[PDB]
Amino acid sequence: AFDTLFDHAPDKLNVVKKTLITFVNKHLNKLNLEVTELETQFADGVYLVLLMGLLEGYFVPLHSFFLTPDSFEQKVLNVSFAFELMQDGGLEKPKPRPEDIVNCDLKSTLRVLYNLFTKYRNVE
Amino acid sequence: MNKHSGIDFKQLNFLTKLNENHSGELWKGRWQGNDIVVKVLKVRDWSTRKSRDFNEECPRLRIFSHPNVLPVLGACQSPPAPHPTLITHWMPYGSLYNVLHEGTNFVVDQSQAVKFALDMARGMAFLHTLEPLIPRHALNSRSVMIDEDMTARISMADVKFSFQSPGRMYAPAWVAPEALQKKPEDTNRRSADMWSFAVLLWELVTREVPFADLSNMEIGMKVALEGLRPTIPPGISPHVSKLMKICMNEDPAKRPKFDMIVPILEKMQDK
Ligand SMILES: COc1cc(Nc2c(C#N)cnc3cc(OCCCN4CCN(C)CC4)c(OC)cc23)c(Cl)cc1Cl
Repeated sequence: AFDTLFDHAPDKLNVVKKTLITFVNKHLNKLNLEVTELETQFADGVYLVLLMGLLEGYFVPLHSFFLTPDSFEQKVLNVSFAFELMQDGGLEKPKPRPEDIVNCDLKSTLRVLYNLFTKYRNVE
Repeated sequence: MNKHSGIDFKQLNFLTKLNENHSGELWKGRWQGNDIVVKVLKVRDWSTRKSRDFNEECPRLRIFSHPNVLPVLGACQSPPAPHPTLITHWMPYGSLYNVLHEGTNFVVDQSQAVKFALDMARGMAFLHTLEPLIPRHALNSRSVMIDEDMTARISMADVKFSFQSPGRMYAPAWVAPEALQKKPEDTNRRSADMWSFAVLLWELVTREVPFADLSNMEIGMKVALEGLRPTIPPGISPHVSKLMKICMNEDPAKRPKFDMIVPILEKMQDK
């Protein structure tokens, strides 16, 4: 389903990516954060954690994750934690492994972001 | 056999649902001649371990010995109940938040506000004598209830159980800056509660929700990382100004204890 939007409509893939970029900035700009590149700016898990709190209405205490991760392992822990926050909010366990996000797999990244978009597109 | 069976879920009379959210459902009901509120807890990946922990942690909440503390009357163990469940008496005015910010019928006067402050300080001083401290999510205007004679009472139903997600903070505007950033074991939890009381004082003075224009995530990040603080209200007495400032000291160690501010607030009463 989402895999036809990725591979065999590369100008729709670009439209999905432009859609997701607009959506994540709608929220992250409130923290004075800007996303220009979906290929890498979610790989360390920080923006996913911040995004979940913006979308579901909580603050995430800074001791609960690594705001400035200093290793591949801490980035994987951030993404795993963000996946837990997603399930807390009702989403099914995400398909990609956390390592897939840290390794900048664009498909793994856009699937996760698209599911957040499917659910939260009307949050103000 | 177990020391406590808890409250029998089958004896609860559920009357009307009050709300539902991420943490579960609140119901008005009846139990053994009491008008009650029932919290049905929603817990992801409920397990025997978490159920054991729930049952070990609930007895601490049945505090009947102080007028400014609202006990958990009891809890339903799950199993055999369908879900872990907490029961309190129904407080007719609801939370302090309801009374201050959703009070459609009358505006509480400042004599009542000072009495609320004294009530909360007395209840907090008492809770701070307990060893060990009972873990709570936070002191804030939603975790204080207003009883039928307008007595303010700290609700023990705000308990933080060992299994509940520490990663999601829903009322950060009342949380001390250090508690937004450091694990509870690395903070003085009593001093952190005094910051929360300072914000309650601000709320009683302004009759505004602190940082109402911002989302919870904005509040937490800006207070923790950008030094966002409540603005000191204009046109208040220097005495109230001074009390608010000392309770909101940036240094947790310089904040007064609750048992120190009780006599200050006693003197501010009309009687
Ligand atoms: C049982 O466990 C928990 C209970 C609670 N919450 C409550 C406790 C407690 N404690 C006590 N009493 C409550 C009374 C309530 O409604 C009273 C009517 C309010 N109106 C507001 C508007 N004005 C104009 C008219 C009056 C209420 O309503 C939702 C919630 C209450 C929480 Cl927050 C968490 C747990 Cl875990």
